[PDB]
Amino acid sequence: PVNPEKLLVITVATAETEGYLRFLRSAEFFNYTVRTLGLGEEWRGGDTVGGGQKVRWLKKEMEKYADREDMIIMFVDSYDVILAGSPTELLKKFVQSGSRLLFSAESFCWPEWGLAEQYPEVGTGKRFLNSGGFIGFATTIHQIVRQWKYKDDDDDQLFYTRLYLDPGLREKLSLNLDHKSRIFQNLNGALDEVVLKFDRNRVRIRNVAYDTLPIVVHGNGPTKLQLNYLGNYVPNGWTPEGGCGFCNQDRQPPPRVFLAVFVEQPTPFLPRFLQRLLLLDYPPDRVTLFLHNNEVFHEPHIADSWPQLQDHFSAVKLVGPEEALSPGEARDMAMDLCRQDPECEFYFSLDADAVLTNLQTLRILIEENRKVIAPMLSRHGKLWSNFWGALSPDEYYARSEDYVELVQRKRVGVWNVPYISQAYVIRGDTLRMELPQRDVFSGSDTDPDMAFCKSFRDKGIFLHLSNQHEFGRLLATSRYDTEHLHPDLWQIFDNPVDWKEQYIHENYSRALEGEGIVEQPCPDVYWFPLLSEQMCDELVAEMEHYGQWSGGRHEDSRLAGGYENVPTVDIHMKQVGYEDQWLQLLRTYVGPMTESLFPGYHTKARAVMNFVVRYRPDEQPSLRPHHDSSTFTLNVALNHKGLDYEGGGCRFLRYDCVISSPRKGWALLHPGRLTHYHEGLPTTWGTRYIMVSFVDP
Amino acid sequence: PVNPEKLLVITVATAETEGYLRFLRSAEFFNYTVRTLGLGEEWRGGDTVGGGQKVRWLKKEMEKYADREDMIIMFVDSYDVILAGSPTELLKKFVQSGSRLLFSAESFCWPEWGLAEQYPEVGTGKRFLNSGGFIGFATTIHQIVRQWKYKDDDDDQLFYTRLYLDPGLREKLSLNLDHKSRIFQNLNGALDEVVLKFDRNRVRIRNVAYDTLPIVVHGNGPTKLQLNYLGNYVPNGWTPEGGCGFCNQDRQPPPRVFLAVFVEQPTPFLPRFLQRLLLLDYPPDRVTLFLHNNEVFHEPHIADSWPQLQDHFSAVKLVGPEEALSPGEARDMAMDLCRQDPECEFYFSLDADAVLTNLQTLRILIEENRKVIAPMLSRHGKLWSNFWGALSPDEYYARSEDYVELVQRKRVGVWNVPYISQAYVIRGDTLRMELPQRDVFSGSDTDPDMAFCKSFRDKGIFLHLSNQHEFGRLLATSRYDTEHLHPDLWQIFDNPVDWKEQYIHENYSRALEGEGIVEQPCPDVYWFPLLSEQMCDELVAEMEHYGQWSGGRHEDSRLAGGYENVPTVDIHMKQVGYEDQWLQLLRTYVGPMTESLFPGYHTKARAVMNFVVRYRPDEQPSLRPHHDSSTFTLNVALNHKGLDYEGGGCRFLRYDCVISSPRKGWALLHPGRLTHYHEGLPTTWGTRYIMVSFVDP
Ligand SMILES: O=C(O)[C@H]1O[C@H](OP(=O)(O)OP(=O)(O)OC[C@H]2O[C@@H](n3ccc(=O)[nH]c3=O)[C@H](O)[C@@H]2O)[C@H](O)[C@@H](O)[C@@H]1O
Ligand SMILES: O=C(O)[C@H]1O[C@H](OP(=O)(O)OP(=O)(O)OC[C@H]2O[C@@H](n3ccc(=O)[nH]c3=O)[C@H](O)[C@@H]2O)[C@H](O)[C@@H](O)[C@@H]1O
Ligand SMILES: *[C@@H]1O[C@H](CO)[C@@H](O[C@@H]2O[C@H](CO)[C@@H](O)[C@H](O)[C@H]2NC(C)=O)[C@H](O)[C@H]1NC(C)=O
Ligand SMILES: *[C@@H]1O[C@H](CO)[C@@H](O[C@@H]2O[C@H](CO)[C@@H](O)[C@H](O)[C@H]2NC(C)=O)[C@H](O)[C@H]1NC(C)=O
Ligand SMILES: *[C@@H]1O[C@H](CO)[C@@H](O)[C@H](O)[C@H]1NC(C)=O
Ligand SMILES: *[C@@H]1O[C@H](CO)[C@@H](O)[C@H](O)[C@H]1NC(C)=O
Ligand SMILES: O=C(O)CCC(=O)C(=O)O
Ligand SMILES: O=C(O)CCC(=O)C(=O)O
Ligand SMILES: [Fe+2]
Ligand SMILES: [Fe+2]
Ligand SMILES: [Fe+2]
Ligand SMILES: [Fe+2]
Ligand SMILES: [Mn+2]
Ligand SMILES: [Mn+2]
Repeated sequence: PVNPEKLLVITVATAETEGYLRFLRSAEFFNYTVRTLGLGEEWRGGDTVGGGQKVRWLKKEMEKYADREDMIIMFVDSYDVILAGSPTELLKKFVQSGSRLLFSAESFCWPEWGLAEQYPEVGTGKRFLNSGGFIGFATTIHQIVRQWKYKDDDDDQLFYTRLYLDPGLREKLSLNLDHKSRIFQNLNGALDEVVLKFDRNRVRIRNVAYDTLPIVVHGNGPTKLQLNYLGNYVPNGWTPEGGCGFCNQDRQPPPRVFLAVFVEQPTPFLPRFLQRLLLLDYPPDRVTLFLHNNEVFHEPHIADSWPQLQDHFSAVKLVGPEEALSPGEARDMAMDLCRQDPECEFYFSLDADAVLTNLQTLRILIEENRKVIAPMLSRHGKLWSNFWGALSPDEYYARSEDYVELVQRKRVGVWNVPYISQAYVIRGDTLRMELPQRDVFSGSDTDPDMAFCKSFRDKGIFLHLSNQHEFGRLLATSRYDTEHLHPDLWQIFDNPVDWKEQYIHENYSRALEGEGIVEQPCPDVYWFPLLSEQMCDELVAEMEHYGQWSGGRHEDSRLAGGYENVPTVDIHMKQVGYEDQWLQLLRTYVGPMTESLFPGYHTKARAVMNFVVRYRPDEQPSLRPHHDSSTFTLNVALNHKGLDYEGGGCRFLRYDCVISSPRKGWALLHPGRLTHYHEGLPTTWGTRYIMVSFVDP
Repeated sequence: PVNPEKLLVITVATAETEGYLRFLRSAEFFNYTVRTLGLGEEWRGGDTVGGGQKVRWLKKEMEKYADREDMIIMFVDSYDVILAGSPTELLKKFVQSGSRLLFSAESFCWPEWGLAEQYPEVGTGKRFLNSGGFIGFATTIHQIVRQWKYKDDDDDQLFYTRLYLDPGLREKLSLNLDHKSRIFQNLNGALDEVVLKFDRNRVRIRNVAYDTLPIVVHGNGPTKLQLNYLGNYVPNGWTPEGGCGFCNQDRQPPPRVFLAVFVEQPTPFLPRFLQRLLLLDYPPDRVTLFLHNNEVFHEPHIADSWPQLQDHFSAVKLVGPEEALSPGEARDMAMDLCRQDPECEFYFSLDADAVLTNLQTLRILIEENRKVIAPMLSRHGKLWSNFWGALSPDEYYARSEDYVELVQRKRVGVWNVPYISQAYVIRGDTLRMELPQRDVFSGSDTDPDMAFCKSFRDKGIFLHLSNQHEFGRLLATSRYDTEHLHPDLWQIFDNPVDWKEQYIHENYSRALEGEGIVEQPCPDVYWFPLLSEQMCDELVAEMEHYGQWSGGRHEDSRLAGGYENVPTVDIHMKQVGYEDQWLQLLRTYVGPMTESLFPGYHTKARAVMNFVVRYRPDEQPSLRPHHDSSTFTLNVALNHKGLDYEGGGCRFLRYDCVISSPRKGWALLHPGRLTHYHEGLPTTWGTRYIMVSFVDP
């Protein structure tokens, strides 16, 4: 057994990039000893073929070990390598190979492809050398690297390849290749061969082609993204029993922050979004607000909330549609405002379609101490989120092996992902020292959101995505219909969660769960809060905006004294185009309320007659006794008694019972036939509005 | 002015028949003085041409007045004559004629038709002599009748005709004819010329051909029936202000009576008829009962009631179908039983289709002191009655000028009519002394009821019909369906009044009119008496007689917990063929009850689901919670709790209210949808029956 203390891992790194730090963490996890060559100096090794500087530094380092037969040295890259197994296991596998210097093997011959015939034949394994990782005795390695006498821009790979292809040297020093990836696993050309092998508190990779458990995972060539993926788990990235291994899990001045808000398309519930900005649990005197609105549709919305935002934050800036900025130039300008302000410690980009339910998001993200991190936001009950887990070869969306697991929060942690959007927090120093260019989001025909992620990947920055907590959701903005007086009224299908929070009474849900909010003012007439004040005001407004009320000749489905049809001044939902929306409200909220209050009854909230009635002393103030063409009737007040009108009660003749004082939010549920002959009392002043549905006719 | 004391009216009469008495009443009304020739002796004047005995008696009477120029004598028939005007008016018209002996005129020449050319020409009046009525001076009349020297069977008319046709005698004695019916009105040949002229307290006839008001109405020849008609009014028969002038209007042992009951066809509600016989307000020890039943269908009905009838009356006799009697032979035998029993003072015939609502009928009729009298009975709300007012020439039904007035009781009194049926009271002495033949109803191919009336008309007996009171009604027996276990159950259409009295609860009507019989045991569940005990027992019985109850696979229109269809063991009205009948009950009795209890609601009692449920511990004892496919539900108990079954209540879950003890007559009205989730509690012993209708589905 070779003493693990005789093993030394040597690697090259000119800076402490996240990839290098990721490498060290994996090495520290297995208690490896690591010598890092070239931390101070800068990389003259080029971009293409190169890395000759690697050999020069190694040749110098080796001279102090030139006679150490007792020393085993392993050389590996650091930016694109993670370790997966112990020094003890690594040394056992090395001795098993009977080699004195074992290079990693790969599927391709590079750079000179024609040398492929000088290589020995290998039945089913990888055939060619890869200088990304080799291991051998110090004496043997010294005899190899000693022969370096070339430029820093020359090909380190070709240097080793030429030595290995020397048949006499190959067998005199007994050099070998790890054909079946027992120790070194190069990913390029082998993606379909590699899968994660999980354990309780550590994760490995398994090669299913050769049924081996490699030690060194090298994401060489165009496999940086796959290595990022594997590196979220291997070795202690994320474990079934330990969870994430580098994030917070369990949560005196906070840093100054530049908050940038982007309205790049017509967005539902923007007033609610702007209102929510005042509620983020981050001291606003430490926040600077930049808001780009591109939509003339939203100029009134922004204008209404701007005085509150200016009072709230320490500094504010609006760039409206009159400036003719594209999304790419707007996001460039916002990010560059933080870059050029040394007091900007963090940059927080937030799009209008991002709904943050966790007011602590900025804190949580800032405390995770990453260069770039984004909270995971999902469309309600669907898989689409604000991140991608994988990329198609030509940089389109692809589903990663673990995407659904992350979106469904079956695995939670902070993940290295190739694409993030809609919300993210960027270290200010990173903008200053690593991405100093202005053209982050633009300068190409590429989409701005993709150009942003590409810009950071090209610099080797990690794009982190936290689903460690519930952060929020994403609004559906696809086909938002803007041609209404109040478009958010028509949003009950696309954004039902947000639609409920805005338009359903706040105490509806607790009234549905009992708690004694529902009342029964008259026998079998139930009274419950249904619509919020905003819904009523907006619904009345949309009716008056149509403005074509009924009158003479109007026929309603009421029954009074045989055939003397009883009319109302009203507008039917069908006329204003809101029928399908109202039926959906009936299905979702009135049905279950009815089935709770009338145990035994079942309904699917069928309604042919849905309409808003107007009562005025000047036209039709009252509604004479009658029955309804309905199994039950929904009677929703839409404005305040006293403030808006006087009188106008609802009277149930057979019970000598009167709803004298209706409530603006509240609905009456009463039977429509046989027992509940009712009349609407006269409206003596003002205007009275109610919403009526003859359901289950 | 001729002194009315010088006027003497002479007539002939061998007996005091009703027609002669009718004549005298009219004469006494105008204070005429009347000499009646030949009361003691018998009529040798024949049947054909005759009446010579009339002249012989007049010739003798005249000899004492042969020289009385101061005396005016009028000779008229008596059996077929009524007087219509005063002696004073009669004498004024006689003197106006300038005649010394004025004969009545008529349209026909009789007997010798060929003499028609010897008569003078008359422009528009009647041309020929009629010996039924003449008036003249006693001296002139004496000179005419003095010449009689012929047989008692010779033609009185030809004797006068021959004298009148003597041109010398005609103008020497100045004989004349009442061409234009100023005094004498002969009806034969002039029916269309004669109408009634009404006054406040007397009635006349007017001749519309000559616009005259005749004094003497002579129903000569085949006009006896028209004279009977006119004689009901003229002169004080019936008046607009005085009413009838010979009947009672205002009502120690009563006479012994033979009561004869006839069941000659299958008759509805015969058990009720037989029961009613015990209730006639006439002391039963004075009544003898004869009952002819021709229907084997009614033998059980007769048998059930016979012990009560035998105990009730002083003597009873049944002649059943085993005797093979026709209606004519049965009615002959019954009437002949009274004829041959001198203790039978009155004969009362009553058919099974005659319903006597006035228990005092026998008394009322007996106190009217007629030879034959019948109470007026009508089919409910129709014109058909138990009498005819007129006859077609070949003796079929015809509508008299005043028929509808009588049936509608616009004129009330005791009327001389040509045809009566179904109920009548006959003086026993009339059967003995005037109709002693056995063959009253039979002996011809004529219908028995017509042969009976013909038999009395041929003897000059009057058939009287009293509508002075409400007496009763006539059952519709036309197409009585006998092929049921209880045929009277299917009689709700033909005999709705009698059907209600038998099958609707006795207190239904008073519950409909308020009075606080209706109850409301649970909220909006109304409880009222609907069906009588007999209806329930007969309805259950008809169901079990069908005997094919539902079970597995049976599907009912109930709603419970979505789609888990709730069955009952039941029979639908459609299966036993009683649907149309039950819907009629719903329309007539459940509809108005529902509209009274739910003010505002209107219904026409539509019901697709009508069925009787059976509950037993051995098959289906209960009915789980559910709603009904109905606007409201009718739940009628059909038998007694305790006596017939145990347990089995009706429970309304949302109200925590239980109908623990239903009532056999009574119905529950409750809403079928939304509010009244109900379950039928288990039946622990016996059998429980209910009747259910899902009305207005
Ligand atoms: O850039 C290169 O020199 C190599 O990039 C690729 O091979 P790959 O394994 O994907 O390259 P990296 O692993 O990403 O970089 C080589 C090593 O040089 C070090 N390095 C690189 C870049 C740098 O700025 N500073 C620095 O220290 C890192 O240890 C890095 O791992 C090509 O296959 C080689 O032709 C080329 O020699
Ligand atoms: O039976 C008749 O002797 C007459 O009947 C008919 O004429 P009509 O006026 O209809 O006869 P009636 O008026 O019904 O009878 C003639 C009178 O004789 C008297 N009479 C008749 C029948 C009788 O039984 N007893 C009796 O006194 C009555 O006063 C009776 O009015 C015929 O036209 C005559 O041919 C016939 O002379
Ligand atoms: C929802 O329910 C809450 C609690 O029942 C209501 O809260 C109260 O509002 C009234 C008047 O607005 C105050 O007098 C109470 O002091 C409040 N109580 C609490 C605990 O806040 C609330 O008003 C209801 N929502 C609506 C829209 O009516
Ligand atoms: C119809 O109503 C009458 C009066 O309300 C009921 O008469 C009574 O019957 C009960 C028991 O049968 C007796 O205790 C009372 O003394 C009766 N009162 C009178 C005034 O007769 C009668 O029972 C009802 N009809 C039915 C079928 O129930
Ligand atoms: C690493 O070394 C420390 C002692 O320095 C030891 O406590 C720890 O268990 C080692 N970990 C592994 C994974 O060998
Ligand atoms: C008939 O005579 C009596 C007197 O005897 C007289 O009182 C009555 O008014 C008279 N009636 C008529 C109708 O002339
Ligand atoms: O409460 C009212 O004003 C009458 C409403 C009503 O009953 C109806 O819309 O038919
Ligand atoms: O009262 C009962 O027995 C249940 C009757 C009922 O509800 C039904 O027939 O549907
Ligand atoms: Fe309407
Ligand atoms: Fe209504
Ligand atoms: Fe049924
Ligand atoms: Fe039911
Ligand atoms: Mn590498
Ligand atoms: Mn006559």
